[PDB]
Amino acid sequence: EDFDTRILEVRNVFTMTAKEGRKKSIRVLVAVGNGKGAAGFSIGKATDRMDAFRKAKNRAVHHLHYIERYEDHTIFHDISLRFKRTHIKMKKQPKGYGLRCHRAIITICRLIGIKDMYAKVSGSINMLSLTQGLFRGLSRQETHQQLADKKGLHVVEIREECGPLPIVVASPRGPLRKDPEPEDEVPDVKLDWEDVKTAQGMKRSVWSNLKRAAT
Amino acid sequence: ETKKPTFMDEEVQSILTKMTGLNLQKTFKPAIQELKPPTYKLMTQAQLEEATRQAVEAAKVRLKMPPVLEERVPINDVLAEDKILEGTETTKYVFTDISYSIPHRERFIVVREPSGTLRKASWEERDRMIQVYFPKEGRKILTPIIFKEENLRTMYSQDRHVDVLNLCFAQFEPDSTEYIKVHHKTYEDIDKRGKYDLLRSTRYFGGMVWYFVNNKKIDGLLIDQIQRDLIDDATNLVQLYHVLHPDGQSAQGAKDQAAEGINLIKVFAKTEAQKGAYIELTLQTYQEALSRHSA
Repeated sequence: EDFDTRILEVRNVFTMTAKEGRKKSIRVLVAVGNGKGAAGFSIGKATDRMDAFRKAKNRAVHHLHYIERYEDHTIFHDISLRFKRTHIKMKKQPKGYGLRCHRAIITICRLIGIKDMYAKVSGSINMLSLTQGLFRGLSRQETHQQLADKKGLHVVEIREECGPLPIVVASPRGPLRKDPEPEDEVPDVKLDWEDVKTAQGMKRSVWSNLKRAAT
Repeated sequence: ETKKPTFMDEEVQSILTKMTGLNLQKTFKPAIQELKPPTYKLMTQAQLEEATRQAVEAAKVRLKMPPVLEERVPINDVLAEDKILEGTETTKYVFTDISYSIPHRERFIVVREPSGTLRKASWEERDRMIQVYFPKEGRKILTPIIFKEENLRTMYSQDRHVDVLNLCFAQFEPDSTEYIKVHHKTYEDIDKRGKYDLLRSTRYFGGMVWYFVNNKKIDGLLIDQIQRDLIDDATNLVQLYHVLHPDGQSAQGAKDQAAEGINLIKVFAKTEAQKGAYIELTLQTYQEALSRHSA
């Protein structure tokens, strides 16, 4: 009863058969979730659309992922991944930002319980690749407690609304290292030109930052 | 000979700095404003203690007490009376020197009246003109209605005394009559309802203490400090009182009896305190709980 089901794709599939010619079947993609981190998806296939709905939603509840959420509202860090030809770039966001994502991602995020996130989908916009690509990236996100344990250091959160106050979000359960993390003068991290072009005011789009209904 | 201390004396500022307190969670409370995604750092125990130390330094800056100034004297100075201009204009002209590199209290701002008199602008005209041409963020040319008595009582009922003082500081000059009237009405509402904790770890606690000590009404704040196990602050309050009222019944009693520590509160409670009975009781209770902890 705690789980809600959402449809992501309903397709009419046409099979050429030896004796009966072109036959019509239904392929359904559905997502399930309880809004508290437990969510899954499944494909359903039946001649009747309602049967395909019953198969997918009942199967999806047996293939549930657990998705870690920062403060039970957003992701722990920016996630950029490619699944086949579908690219998904997700950004951690503060409270009140809302879900500014592909409509299918919005639907899935409500089932997971994510309230604030930005996402951009590029390349092939294949619903199935996007769905399983999204779940793959959300299930492989490192939490702050995992980061502290891996590096044996404190994870300290700096918020501009709280000024210079250091907010320890995670501390290692094991011993605490005494050697500071090396300060590489310049990180060799790969950057997204879209993110940089926006920060430099060089990104001009009539479609970006448009007023939309609450999501 | 023997001058009584000022608000900005190092001895008084040190006493008021400690009585105020420093709370990093309150001083850096999360602001309700446009938000950005937070950043994260991996820190050792030493890097964390250093980051907390820097936050304490930034907090002591944010808790810097505003100077307590006396009311400014109204400006009534005539520069010239050109009577030939009498009746030639119906509206007065306000002339403001907008030369950039001049302190605002040194800017000549004059008024040509319809009578022909050239006079210096009033303090209220000056601050209004300075806001017109040198607009300061948070200040309004017309006085906000929040400062009416009916609207301040609303803010007091919500325990928003610090917001009242932040609004007054942004709107009025520290020596203005509106600035002093609002601060005093706020200090008095705190004393009547025992809301002294609303101003702790803020830059407004010292000004509040200064007001109570000079007006000989520290009984409420002294009780609040004892009920909170702040006897160090309660003892400093009684010492600051004696320093600013040396020729008083309590100050002499402390000299005659060479009182120190908690004894000062007992001497003060009997001689000068109005609520002398409620202090001894409140102080007695504290000594009991302290003995229970000792035993």
